[PDB]
Formats: sequence, structure tokens, C-alpha cells
Amino acid sequence: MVARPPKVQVYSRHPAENGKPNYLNCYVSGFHPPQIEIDLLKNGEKMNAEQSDLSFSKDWSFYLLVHTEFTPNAVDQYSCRVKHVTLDKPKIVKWDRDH
Amino acid sequence: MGPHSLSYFSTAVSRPDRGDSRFIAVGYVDDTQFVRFDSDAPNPRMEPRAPWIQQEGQEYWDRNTRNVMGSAQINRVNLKTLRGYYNQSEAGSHTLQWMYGCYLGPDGLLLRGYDQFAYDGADYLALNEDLRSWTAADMAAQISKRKWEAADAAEHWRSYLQGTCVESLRRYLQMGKDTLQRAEPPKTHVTRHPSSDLGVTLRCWALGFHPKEISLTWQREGQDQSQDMELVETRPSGDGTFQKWAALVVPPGEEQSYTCHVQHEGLQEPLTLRWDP
Amino acid sequence: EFEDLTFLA
Repeated sequence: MVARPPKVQVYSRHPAENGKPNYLNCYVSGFHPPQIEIDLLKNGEKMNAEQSDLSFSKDWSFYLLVHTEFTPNAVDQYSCRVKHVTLDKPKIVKWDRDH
Repeated sequence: MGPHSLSYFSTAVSRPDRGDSRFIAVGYVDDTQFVRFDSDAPNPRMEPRAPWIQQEGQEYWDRNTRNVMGSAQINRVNLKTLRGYYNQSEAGSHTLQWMYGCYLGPDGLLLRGYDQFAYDGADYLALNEDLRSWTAADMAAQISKRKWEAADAAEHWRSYLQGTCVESLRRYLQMGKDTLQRAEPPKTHVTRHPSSDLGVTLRCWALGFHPKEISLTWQREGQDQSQDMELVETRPSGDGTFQKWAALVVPPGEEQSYTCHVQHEGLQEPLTLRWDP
Repeated sequence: EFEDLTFLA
């Protein structure tokens, strides 16, 4: 069968408030085969973030959660970068407070 | 509520360049992961992933470790066998996935059991609802089906799913009662966002809820708006709760003609909300 | 509780 591309969402655990500690999540789902690179970035540089144990949904597609602590402010930008056989260049999704 | 369940999800990947494979297994009660195993880990063991399973003693951890180690070995052989059935090259990596488990009925008996396989993402072989026969997807899977018929594999599965699986599930529900048997309702609100047209985006949020099952819909004058709505996949917060949202574009000035509707087992009845600045 | 007899395909 044909490979299945990843869906990507980037979002905070709690509503963001500048100066308050929080957690930053990149949830990646719907993909096959399971080889994948998922990086959370701060101003375009890789963060050292924890990755969940590989699992899958009832349609056999894989999902992973990458997460770390952060303190949002008025300056720093965050994003998630994903590499997979279905993607001809890296998929980059920007974090904003409204999604 | 809905029925509780115990499930295990395992992934085996061949690695021809290394002469080996990697096996990863995870166990869940409902939406809550509670164990893992990874054959690449040094000194590999079945390991706790929820606080309430750490009360099990050494015999439990040794027994579960021995049994999942044995499955990792058998699934390494199965990768080689399936490459042969499909006459595939020895140089490529392939994936064999396995899911099995039990749902609990309101009387304490098995509601539904399952045991199924996929190769490279496609259904391969599955135990039928009767727990007494198998369904194969192609001519390769028929070979495996005949071996399992000859070995009476279904009798073994029937015994495990009606007995050990249900019994274990009931013990775990008691050990984790304060978290597993408690529902938390969603916190809800509607936001408004300027949008690229002269249309405005409304976004209905549900936050902090458990279990993961939820409905979010939009109406205008009793009329469902699903055909023009963006609904994101339900996503983990990271602390055992979930999030979801539903958004649509509406004409400017007309925002309060639209209502968001939320249903969740934590709610005493369904919620209606609107843009409420 | 993990199953205890994984079958050869």
C-alpha cells in the first residue's frame, strides 16, 4: 500500500500567558511507515524534548507526542519540524496561541 | 459511561543492515498507557508507565517480561517468513503490527475480544467475533491461517480473552480507581479571529476533559454546519486530559447567530455556548 | 497481563 503522510499540531498544555511556565506539545499522527524525525524548535534551533512510546490507531496509522517545558514571552518564536518518506522537504508548523 | 478495555499494541520492524529487528509493545487501560517494552533497550524489561501499576510485585514484572521477550523473538521469525511469502528483497525494511484486547460488559463478562495483524500497513489476519475462526486477507495469509487452524490457536485465544484478559482488566480498574473511573468534563469557550476575507473565524474550544470521546458541532437556526467547519483531531494535553476545537468562517456582524454544541460523559447534559465577550 | 503463547505465521 501507499505511504500515509503525517498530520501535525503544535500547541500549549495550558492557555499561554507571558512570563508563566507551561508545556509545549507537537502531536504527530496518521503516518505510515513509522520511521520519522520530529523536532520542536525555539527561534529555529532544536530543543531537547521528550518523545512518547510508539503506538498506533485502529486503522494502523502511527502517533507520537514530543513535549517539553517552556515559558512563553513577547519575543521568542516556536515551531515543530517533521521529516518523513512522504515529505519532499521538511514540514514546519509555527506555534501560535489561537490554534 | 462506555465499556472499559485492556489492549496491547505491538510494532515489529526488520533491520537487514544490522541482521536483527526492533520490537516495541505498549499496554493501555482505556485511554491510559500503563506499560512498555522496547527490545533495543539495554537489559530490556516490561516497565511501568502509570503510577498505579507500580504496586505489582516482582513475579508480575518477571512473568510479563518473559512473555513479551518471547513474542519479540517469534515476531522476528514472522518478519522473515512473510518476506518469503511475498518474494520481497532481503535488503528492504518491513513492518508487522499486532493489536489484541478485551472490552468489559456491564455484567463483568467479555463484551468483545480481538486479535489482529497488519503487514506494511494492510490487514493480514484477524480473529473473528466468535473467537472460533479466522479471516485472511490474501493467499499468503491463508498459509498462516491453516497453521493456526492446525494448532487450535483460536481455543487458546478464546480462553485468554474470556479469562485472563477480563480478570486483569478488573484488577487494574480497582488499582487505579481514583483516576481511571472518574470523568472530567471539558472547560469550554468561543474565540473570534479576523480572517482573510470579510469573513470572521469563530473557534469553539474544549479543554481539560477525560475520557477522549467527545462531540463538537456548530448550528445556525437548528441547522448543522459540519460541511464548512474545520474540526481538528482530538489531541493529548500531556497530563492525562485532552483538547479539541471546531472552527468556521461567518459574515461580519453575524457572529451571535451561531451556537456551539458539546456532548461529553462528564457533562450532566449537553452544553450550548456562543461568542460571549 | 501480556499473552503467553505467540504463534508462528
